[PDB]
Amino acid sequence: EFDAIKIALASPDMIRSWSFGEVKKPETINYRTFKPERDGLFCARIFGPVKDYECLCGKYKRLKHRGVICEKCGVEVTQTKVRRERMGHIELASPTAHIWFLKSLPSRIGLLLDMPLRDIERVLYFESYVVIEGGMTNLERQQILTEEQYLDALEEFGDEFDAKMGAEAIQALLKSMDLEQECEQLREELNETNSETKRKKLTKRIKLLEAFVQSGNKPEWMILTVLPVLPPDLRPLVPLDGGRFATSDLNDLYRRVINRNNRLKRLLDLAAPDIIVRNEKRMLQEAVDALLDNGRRGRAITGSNKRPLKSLADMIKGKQGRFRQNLLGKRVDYSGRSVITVGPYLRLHQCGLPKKMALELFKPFIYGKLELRGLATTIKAAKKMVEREEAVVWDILDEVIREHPVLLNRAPTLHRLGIQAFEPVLIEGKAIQLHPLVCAAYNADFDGDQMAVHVPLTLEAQLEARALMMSTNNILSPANGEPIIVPSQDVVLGLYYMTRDCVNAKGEGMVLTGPKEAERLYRSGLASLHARVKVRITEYEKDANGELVAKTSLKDTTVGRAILWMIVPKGLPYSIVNQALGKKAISKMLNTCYRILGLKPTVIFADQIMYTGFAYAARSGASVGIDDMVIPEKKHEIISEAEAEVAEIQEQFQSGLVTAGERYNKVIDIWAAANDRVSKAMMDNLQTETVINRDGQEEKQVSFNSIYMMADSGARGSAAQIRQLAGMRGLMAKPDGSIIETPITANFREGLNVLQYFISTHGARKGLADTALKTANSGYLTRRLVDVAQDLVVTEDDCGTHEGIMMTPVIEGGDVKEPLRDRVLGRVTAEDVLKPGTADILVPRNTLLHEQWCDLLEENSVDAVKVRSVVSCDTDFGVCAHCYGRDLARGHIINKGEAIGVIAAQSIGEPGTQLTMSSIQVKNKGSIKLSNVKSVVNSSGKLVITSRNTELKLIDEFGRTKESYKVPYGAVLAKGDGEQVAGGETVANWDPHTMPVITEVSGFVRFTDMIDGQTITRQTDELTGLSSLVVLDSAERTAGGKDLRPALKIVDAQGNDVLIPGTDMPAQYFLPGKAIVQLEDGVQISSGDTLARIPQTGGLPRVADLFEARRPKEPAILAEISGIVSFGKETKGKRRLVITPVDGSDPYEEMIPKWRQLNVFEGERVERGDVISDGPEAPHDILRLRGVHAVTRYIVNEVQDVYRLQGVKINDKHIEVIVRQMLRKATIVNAGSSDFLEGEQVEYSRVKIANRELEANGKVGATYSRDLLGITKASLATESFISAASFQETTRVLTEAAVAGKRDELRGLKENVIVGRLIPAGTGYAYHQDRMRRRAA
Amino acid sequence: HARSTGSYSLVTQQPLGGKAQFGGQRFGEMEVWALEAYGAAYTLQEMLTVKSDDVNGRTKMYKNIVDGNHQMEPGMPESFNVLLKEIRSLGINIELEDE
Amino acid sequence: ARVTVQDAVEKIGNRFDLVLVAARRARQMQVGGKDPLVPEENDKTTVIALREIEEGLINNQILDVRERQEQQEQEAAELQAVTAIAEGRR
DNA sequence: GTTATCCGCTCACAATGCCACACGCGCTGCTCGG
DNA sequence: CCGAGCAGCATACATTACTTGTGAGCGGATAAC
Ligand SMILES: [Mg+2]
Ligand SMILES: [Zn+2]
Ligand SMILES: [Zn+2]
Repeated sequence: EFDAIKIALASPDMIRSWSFGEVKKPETINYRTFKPERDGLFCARIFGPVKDYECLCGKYKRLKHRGVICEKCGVEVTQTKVRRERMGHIELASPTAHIWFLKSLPSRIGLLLDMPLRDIERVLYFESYVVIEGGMTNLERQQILTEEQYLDALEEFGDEFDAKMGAEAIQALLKSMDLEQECEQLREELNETNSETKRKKLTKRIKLLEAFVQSGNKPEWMILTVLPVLPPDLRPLVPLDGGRFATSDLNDLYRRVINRNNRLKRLLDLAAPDIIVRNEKRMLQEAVDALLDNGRRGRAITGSNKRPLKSLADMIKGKQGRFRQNLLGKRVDYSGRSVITVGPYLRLHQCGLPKKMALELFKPFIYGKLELRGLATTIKAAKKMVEREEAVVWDILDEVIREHPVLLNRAPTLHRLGIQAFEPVLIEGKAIQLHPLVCAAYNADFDGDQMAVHVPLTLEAQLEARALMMSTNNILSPANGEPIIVPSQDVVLGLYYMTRDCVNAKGEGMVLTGPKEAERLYRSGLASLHARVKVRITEYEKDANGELVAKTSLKDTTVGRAILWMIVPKGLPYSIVNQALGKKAISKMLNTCYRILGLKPTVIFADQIMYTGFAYAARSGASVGIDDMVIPEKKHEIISEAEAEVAEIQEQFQSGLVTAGERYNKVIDIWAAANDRVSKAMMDNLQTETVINRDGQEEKQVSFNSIYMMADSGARGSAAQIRQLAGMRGLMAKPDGSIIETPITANFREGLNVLQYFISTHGARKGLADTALKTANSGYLTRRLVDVAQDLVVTEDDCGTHEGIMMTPVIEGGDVKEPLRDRVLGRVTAEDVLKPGTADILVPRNTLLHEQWCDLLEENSVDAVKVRSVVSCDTDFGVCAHCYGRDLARGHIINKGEAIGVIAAQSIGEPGTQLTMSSIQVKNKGSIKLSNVKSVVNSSGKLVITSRNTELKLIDEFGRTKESYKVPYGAVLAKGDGEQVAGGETVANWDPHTMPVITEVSGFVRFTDMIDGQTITRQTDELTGLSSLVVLDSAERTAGGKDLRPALKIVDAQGNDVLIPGTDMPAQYFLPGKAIVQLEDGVQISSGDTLARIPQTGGLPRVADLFEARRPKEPAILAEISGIVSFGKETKGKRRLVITPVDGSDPYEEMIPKWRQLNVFEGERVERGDVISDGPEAPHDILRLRGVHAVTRYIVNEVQDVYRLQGVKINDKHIEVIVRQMLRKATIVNAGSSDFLEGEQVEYSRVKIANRELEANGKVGATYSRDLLGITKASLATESFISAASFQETTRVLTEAAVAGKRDELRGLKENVIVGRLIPAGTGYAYHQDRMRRRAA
Repeated sequence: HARSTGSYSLVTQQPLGGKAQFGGQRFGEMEVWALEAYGAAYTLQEMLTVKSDDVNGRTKMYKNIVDGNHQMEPGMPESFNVLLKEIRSLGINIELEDE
Repeated sequence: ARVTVQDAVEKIGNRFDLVLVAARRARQMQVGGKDPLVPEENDKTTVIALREIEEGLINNQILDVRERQEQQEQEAAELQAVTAIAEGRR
C-alpha cells in the first residue's frame, strides 16, 4: 500500500481537516445516564456512534440505514470501530506555543529566530514584551521589553512601534520573517566572518533554514492555533464493577485544557480586563504544554494521587511508550508457557508437550480436522467436542501435529539460540520436556526456569521453522565456530566411568571377538565394565574421497571402550575412543564426527552418546559421600608450620625489624605459599590414593573416588573448587578488594568458625551484587548494540575492493595470546598473500581462507595476511558477501540476506553476563629486531635508546614474530640487532623515573642561560657532596625565570657548536623542569650521557565506554603533523606548542594543559601520531590521525583483550561490523562541484555515491573525513528516523525529522518490523529484491 | 496455560497479558532480534501482524486455517495506526506515502 | 521423515531460496493440491515438499515451467470454449 | 574594549527481560436537589 | 438541611529528600589585537 513514510508539521488547515468536529464541553459522560455528553470529549455526534450500526437516540437500528445521520441526536449510524479513527479539534481561543519545539535542545524556535531561549520563554509566558518590525524608534525587530521600558516607549511612541507579548506575539514574529531572504543573507555572510565558532553556529542555522524552506513547512505552524484531540476510543474511559469509571489521564488533561479555553473565551467576551486575560492566556499555555508533555514546566499531578499524568509524549517514549511496548515487541495471542522438566528420552529434534497445552494451542487445527472427517458438521459442535475431549479428539490431535513444528523460547533471550524449533511429542502433566543438550544451549537450568511456547501457523512459517531454527540446524554458535551442542554433565561422568581402567578388574586378560561380545559379557555380569582386554575391532576409513575401507585390527582396550564403540557411525578411527574420554575429549569426538561424516550421522551419534551416557552413568551409581573428600595428613602440619612462620614474622615486625607494609606483604606471601602447598598435597593424595594390586604386590592408578571423578572428567567443578572444598579455603578478600592477613585455614568438610564464614560472606555478597547489577547493565548494552547494526544485511556478493586489514597474531609481550590461524580462519584475503620467498603467490587474491588454507599458511609460517574486512567493504547501504567471509555457525560463505548486524550485536552482548564490574626479560631465542629505533652507542658498547616509538621484538628461527615489548626513551641495550640471545637475559632495563638528556654527538658542553639562584637552585649532595643543580623551567619556579631558558649547547672540545652526524642541525639540548643535573659546566660529555634526570573499569563498563568511544580522562594527546617542536607563550589559556613542518606551514599553535606532564622535548622532530602526554588514546583522535584501520585495530584489540581476560571467545567479525557502523557518518572538508556544504555532517555512503556520480561526469568531488560517533549517537544520527525514533530518544528525533520533512524510506529491519511487512533480512530479502526490481522498475 | 484466541486489549488490538486474563505470552525485543537473526522473515511477519493485530487479517487467518489452508493475508497492525493517531494528535503530521 | 535439511540446501545452495521454493511447492500441494510426486508416508505437506526437493526433482525452474505449461493448457481450453460460444451466439 | 576562547553550571536524558501476585485508583466545599 | 454532583484546586503549603552517569547548551572569566 506504500513504500515510504513522510513526516512534517501540520498546518492549522490540515488539523481542522483531520477533525470531524469541534469539542466544546469538558464533561465526558453523564452518570445518571451512561451516554456521551453532547459536544464533549466522547460525544457521539463528533466522533461516532457507540452501539454498532445503531443511532444514539435509538431511532435507526438496522443496516438498512448505513450512512445516514439521525436528527433527534444527529449521529452517523455506522460501525462503532470508526470511533477508533475519527479525530477532534479544539479551536483554541488564543494561539499557544508547542512545548516540543520550545524545549527540545536545541530549541527549534530559538535557532529559527536567533533569540536566546531564556528571553523566548520569558515572552511566551506573559512576563515580557517583544517589539516587532522595528519602527521609527531605535528598537530592533528581535528586541524584547519588560514593563517599564514598554510603557515608556509607548509614551514616546503611540504607533509605528508594536510590542506584543505572549504566544501570538511569537506567531506574528515568525510569520513576518522571510525565510529564503535571511537564508541567503546568512549564506553570503558565512563566507565573510571568523572565527569558526560563529561560523559553526551559523552553518547550523543555515542548515535549519534550508531544511525548512526545502520542505513545505511554514514557521507559523510551529505555534498551535487549533489543537487536535486524539480519537476517543484510544483513550477509553474504562468502567469498573459499578459506575467507578477509571479516568484515563489523557481525558483529565484534555478536560483541563478545554476548560481553560472555554473560560478564556468567556473572559474575552466580557470586556477583557487586560491583566486578567493576560494571566488566563498564560494559564492556558501552561495547560496545553502539560498536555503535549507533562515533563517541563513543573508537573500536572492528578487529584490526591501524587504522581504525574501520562501526557501524549509519555504514551510514546520509554519502556511503556508505544514503540518499545506495542510496536517493536507485541504480545502474541497464539502461544503459551510452562515450566520445563528434563525428559531425557526424546530425540534431539523432539520436545515434550503437555496434552493440555497442545489441546489449547492447536484448537483451530483440530476444528479443521474435525470438519474434514465430518465428525462435527458445525463449528460449535466441534467446540463442544473439544470441550468434552471425546476419545477421537486425541487421535485427531496426534495426527495434526505429526510433523508440525513448534517454537520454544527462554525468558532472557540473550542470543540467537534463545528461540529454537522442535517437533512436539504429547506427554502428561503440565511440564515441557526438552532435550538436555539444547537446555545447555538455552543457558537453561532446571531450577524452575520457565519457557514459552509458540506455534507457527502459516505454511511459510512451519517450513521456515523446520528449515532454519530446528535444533538439528543450530549446532554452532554464530559467535564462535565452536559446537554449541556440548554434553555438559551427567553423561561425561557416565562415559568417563565407562572408559577407564582398573588394574585388576573381573574379566581382565580375555580376548573378545568384537564389541557386541564384550557387551554381552558385561550385561551377563561376568566382566567388569572397565578391565584391560584384547578386542577385535573393525574401524572404517575413507582412503579415497567417498570410499570406506575396513581394517579389522586386534587392539588392547577395555570392555567399556569396546561397548562404547558400538555407537561410532562407520567413520572415526578407534583412537577417538581408546583414550580416557573426559569432557574435552567428548567435545573433540563430536567435532571430528561433524567434520568427517557431515551432519545427519553426527546428530544421530550425539543422541546415541547422550543415551548411552545416561544409561551407564545410572548403571555406575556415582555418588558423593562425606568420606569421599579426603584431607591430606600434612594439611594440619603445613598449616601449623606456616603459623609458626607468620608468628615469628609478626614478632619481627613488633621487634622493629620490618616495615608494617612489607610485613603484610610477607605474611600474605607465606600464606599463599602454604595454600598452594596444601592444595598440591591434597591433589597428590586424592588423585592417586587408589593403590591396588594385581597378581602380586601393588600398583598405583588414577583415583576412583567419586569426587575428582566428577572433576578429572570435567563433569562438574574444577580443581580450584575441589581444593576450596577439601583443602584449605585459602585467602579471602575484603569488601574494598584488599586481602585479609589471616586466611580461612579451615575447609568445608571440617568446620568453619564464625569469622571465617563472615569473610566468605563478604566475598559471596560481593559476587552476587555484581551479578545483579551486571545483568541489567549488559541488557542495556546489547539493546544499544542491536539498534546501531540492525540495518546490516549482506546484499552484494562481491564488492570488488582491495583494502583489508593486516591480520597478525596478537603478542602482548609474552607468549602469543592468539596465533594467526584463528584470527584469519575463514575470511577472504584482500591481497594474494605470498610465502616469504617472494615472486611465488601462495594464495590467490579472493580465496576463502577455509581450514586447509590456514594449514598451508601455518606450514609456510607467514607473519601476517591482508584480509577483506567489513569495515572496508564498498557496498552501498550494506556489505558484500566476501567482506564478511566465513558464515560462522555454518561452513560455507554467507548467503545474501543474513542480517549480520543483529547476530553480531547478539554475539557481542550475550557473554556480557560473564564480565565483571622496568626491565625486559626475553623468553625464547632468535634474532632481536628493533623497529623505528633512533639510538646511540654509549661509552660502554651498549646502545642507549633516544626515541619514543622504539619497538623491541624477539624473532624465532622461523623468521616469524614471537615477542614484542616497547622500549621507552632512555633504555640500555645489552645486545644489538641480529643477536641470538637466550631467554631470561635482561636485554634492557631502565629507571622508570629518568628521562635523560643523552646526547647523540659527543664532545664538550656549554651553557646558554644555565644560571643558579634565578633559574637553577644549587644544592650539595649532603650524602656525598657533589654540587647538584635543580634546574627549574619557566613553569616550575616563580615568574622570575619565565623568559629565561636553559640550553645545553653540544659544543666541540673547544667550546663551539658542531652539527649532528648526518645533518647540519646542531643539538641545542634544552631542558625540562625539575632537571637534577650533575655534570658541571665545561665537563666533557660522552655520547649518551644523562645530562639531566627528571621523574614521571576493567569489565563491562570498559567495553561500554569503548563502544561509546567517549574521550577518556586526560587522553594521550598526539601530534597532528610532523616537524620540530617549539614552545610558546606560557599560560595562553594552556601553554603554547607548535610543530614546524618539514616544508609546510604550522598555522596551529596548539594549547596543552601546562600542569599535566609533557613527554616531549623541544629539539625533537615529532612525527604525527606520537605520544605527547601519555595516557589512553582517544578513538576520535586515533581515527582523525591514522585513518580507519588504526581505529578498528585498536578497538578490536582492546575489546578482545577485555573478553579473553574472562575466558570467553568472540570472533572479530562482529566487533568489526560494529565499528564499521559507528563510523558510517562523515564530515565534509571542501565544497566541490557537489551541492554539499562545508561543515555539513553527511553519511559516508551518500557522499561517496555523490562523488561517484560526479566523477562519472567531469566535475570534481568533495573530500570527506570519516567521522566516528558513539554507538548511541551514531544510531541517533541515522538516515532513517523511525529506527532512531523508537531506539532511545523519540522526542528530539521526532521534532527534528518533522521540522525537516525527512521522508523515511523504510529499507531497514526495525522499520519494516514496525510497519509489519516482511523484513529485508530473511526470505523477505528475496521478497524485497523482487519488489525493488519490479515495483520500482 | 496457553491461549488460542480470546479477548483483546481495547486501546491497542492486542491480546491481553496475564494468566488470569487468559492472555498469551509476550514476544519481546530480544525475542524479535533472535527471530530476525535467523532468516525467519515470514515467521516474524506472521507473529507481528496476523497473530496479534490486523483484526480483519487475524479473523481471516482463523477462518482460513479451520479450512485447511495455512496462508496469511497480512496488513497494518492496529497498534501502528494507534501510534499514527497519537503522533497526529500532537502538532506533528505523519502520513503514509502514496506510493 | 525429515530431521535435517542439508540435502535440500545442497540441491538449492541457499536456505532462504530453499524454504521459499519449498513453501511454494507445498502451497501447490495443499490448496488446489497437485498430487505429491514422491509417495508420501501419511505426512504433512511440508516434509513432502522437502523430500521432493532433496530427491532432486523440484526447484525454481521446474516450478516455473510447470506453471507456464498449466497456463498454456488452461488458455488453450478456455479459448476453444469461448470460440464455441461465439459460434453459438451468432 | 572588544572579539573570540574556554571552563565550570545547570539541565535533559538513559536505567534487562519476562512472569506472576497484590493493592489502590480525588475531592470537597461549592453546586444541583428535593 | 443536609444528601448527591462538580470544577478546577501541588491542598496554599515549603511540600521538599545524596551524589547516577553522560552529553550538551550556556554564562562568566580570559588571551589577543
Ligand atoms: Mg534457572
Ligand atoms: Zn438519533
Ligand atoms: Zn566488500
